[PDB]
Amino acid sequence: PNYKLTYFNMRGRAEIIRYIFAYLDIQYEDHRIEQADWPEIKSTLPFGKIPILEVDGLTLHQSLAIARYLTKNTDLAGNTEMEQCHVDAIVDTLDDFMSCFPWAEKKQDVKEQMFNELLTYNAPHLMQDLDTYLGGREWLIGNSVTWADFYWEICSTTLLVFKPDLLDNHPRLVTLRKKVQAIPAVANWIKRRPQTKL
Amino acid sequence: PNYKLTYFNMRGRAEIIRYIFAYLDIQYEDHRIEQADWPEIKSTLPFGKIPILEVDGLTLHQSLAIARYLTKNTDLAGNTEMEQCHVDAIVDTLDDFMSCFPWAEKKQDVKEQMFNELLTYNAPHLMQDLDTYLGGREWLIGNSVTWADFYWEICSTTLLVFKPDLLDNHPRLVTLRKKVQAIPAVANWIKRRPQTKL
Ligand SMILES: N[C@@H](CCC(=O)N[C@@H](CS)C(=O)NCC(=O)O)C(=O)O
Ligand SMILES: N[C@@H](CCC(=O)N[C@@H](CS)C(=O)NCC(=O)O)C(=O)O
Ligand SMILES: c1ccc(-c2cc(-c3cc[nH]n3)on2)cc1
Ligand SMILES: c1ccc(-c2cc(-c3cc[nH]n3)on2)cc1
Repeated sequence: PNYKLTYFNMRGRAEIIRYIFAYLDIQYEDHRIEQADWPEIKSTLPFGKIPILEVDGLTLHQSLAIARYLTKNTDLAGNTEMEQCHVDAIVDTLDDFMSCFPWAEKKQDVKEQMFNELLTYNAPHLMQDLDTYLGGREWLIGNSVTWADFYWEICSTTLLVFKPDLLDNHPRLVTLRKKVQAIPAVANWIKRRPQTKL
Repeated sequence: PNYKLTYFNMRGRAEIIRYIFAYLDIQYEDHRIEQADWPEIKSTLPFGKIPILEVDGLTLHQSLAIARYLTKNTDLAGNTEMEQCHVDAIVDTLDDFMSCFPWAEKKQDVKEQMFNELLTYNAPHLMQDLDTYLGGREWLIGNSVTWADFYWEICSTTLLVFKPDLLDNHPRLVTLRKKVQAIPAVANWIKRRPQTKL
């Protein structure tokens, strides 16, 4: 099929889809929009949010819903029904935290204060829960890479921009990130992608 | 398998799971806890949050991850991969909205004001989006019921507690609520479930 991903010039919520496309060696158009053109585009969308993915003229929305669509019946999904459940739960746990940030807040002082709070007060507990959960496994779920591992590397990348010391007490989580980054198709993408703060 | 669902005595985030069990005619234990027992149970949970589902002694977390797990390989999931993407996207859209509400706000005036704001601006906006997305079609996705329709009925039921006229201008969304409620397994459940505000 012919793929067109539309999002802002950011890793943000589209990056998961971009890692999946890279790892699965699928070609697509990486369409990035400027903020000023967002109002026009937004007004033409059923739910007025991005990312969206067009597949042969059919518009799909919701970043995680798209990621599950693309990973279904590939080695990136869980190896069993229950593993699939753990993949989705780790993703959801990560998403629940990232969703707390007021990404679109216009008042800068209120925005950074909110960011500071979540990063200082909430992030360290997620890291603990994640670390303990990882236990002695090589990957978050089962015996091989899943898109939950990709989501972890993506989310932590952004958390580290704001809070570089986040993983100082979590070498096992630092190792997980490196393992994802060392995957040749993901490594190539990380190397090739437009460098953005977020 | 033996299934044990644990959550508060409330519809809340466990309800979608309860609807699915009912529809699929899968027997389970509906374990409802009290406040006083929360700290002890919480400490035992990897991510310290409920609902949790124990399957043959194996713990699963994240309500939507669980819901998707239970609907796997059934007509409730969406019949084809692409329709599954849409079921997932609608669920996510609804969950994104419900998450805006300060459910745990202890200052009654702030809670009243935020709810009213959300129900004055954001809710009417979403309802218009969902209404045009549903169109004159029977169900949200495809031509048979999915857990996205269940989730709409569930989410709207809780919103109707705070804005009883929320759907007065959306007869098509009321009709969808009625179609869901009237599914025999669902009608049965609604009648015998414990009565709670939320
Ligand atoms: N849960 C949704 C969130 C989508 C979302 O809120 N996207 C933001 C950008 S990351 C957006 O469209 N913001 C512009 C706006 O809300 O008008 C998803 O994962 O796709
Ligand atoms: N997104 C998660 C939310 C889990 C969650 O926040 N659970 C709440 C109850 S609705 C909870 O355990 N809060 C009390 C606490 O964290 O101590 C899900 O759908 O399962
Ligand atoms: C999960 C992963 C990433 C993100 C995210 C959202 C944004 C953003 C910035 C301006 N607008 N939106 O940046 N990162 C949100 C959830
Ligand atoms: C979807 C459906 C329902 C809910 C929800 C969460 C709550 C709640 C009340 C006190 N604490 N939490 O009530 N309803 C959230 C998302």
